[PDB]
Amino acid sequence: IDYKTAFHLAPIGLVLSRDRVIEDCNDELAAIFRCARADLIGRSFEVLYPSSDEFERIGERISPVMIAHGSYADDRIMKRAGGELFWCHVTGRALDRTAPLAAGVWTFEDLSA
Amino acid sequence: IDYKTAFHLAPIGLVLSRDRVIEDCNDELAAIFRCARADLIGRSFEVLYPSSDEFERIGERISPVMIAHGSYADDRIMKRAGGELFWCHVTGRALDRTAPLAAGVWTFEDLSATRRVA
Ligand code: NA
Ligand code: NA
Repeated sequence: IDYKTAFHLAPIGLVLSRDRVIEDCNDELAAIFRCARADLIGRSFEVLYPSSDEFERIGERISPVMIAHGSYADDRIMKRAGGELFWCHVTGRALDRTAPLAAGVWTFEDLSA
Repeated sequence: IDYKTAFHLAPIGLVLSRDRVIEDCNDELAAIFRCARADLIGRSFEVLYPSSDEFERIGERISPVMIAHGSYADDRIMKRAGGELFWCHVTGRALDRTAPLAAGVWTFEDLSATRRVA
């Protein structure tokens, strides 16, 4: 199993992000959000939140923690395509902690499942 | 970020496994188990369980669930280098569900830290 196959086979949603936009993701991510990978490539994380306000609020919660610690994890309500709300465990590591919401690796796991 | 860097910088422990042996892993995995990556490469998952019996018991629990569903997730107690026992959330996907404990991708996350609710 090479790194590409690992990324795509992974049992959790994985994202390579830059500036809160999904640059690459796996099928597990697509599945959690009830869409296709193609729906998510080049898409702002905003669309996965219950609202734009939530996307803003949680971004402001992420930044200081990521800067201070170099990693981030939380649980939050997120929104599937079609509107269904669900609890989701999310973890993140920024490429540079002082640029917390820039390039990074992000994980998503459905907690209702 | 290429796929190699994603693997190595991931915020959770990642493992590329074959027959319950760790073929590759990231630094987060090493950190969780309080050792070096070099300590884990070519290492049986067995050493990370509280005991051989646990390794065997959990293997038997993984198998039918992985075979039936093509994925696996649980929480269990694992063992750090030095013997400290801790709770760990683990997920796995086998390359072939009918060979559930052969080649696969596995994740590990330490549940010791208080969960942040955003
Ligand atoms: Na980002
Ligand atoms: Na294996």
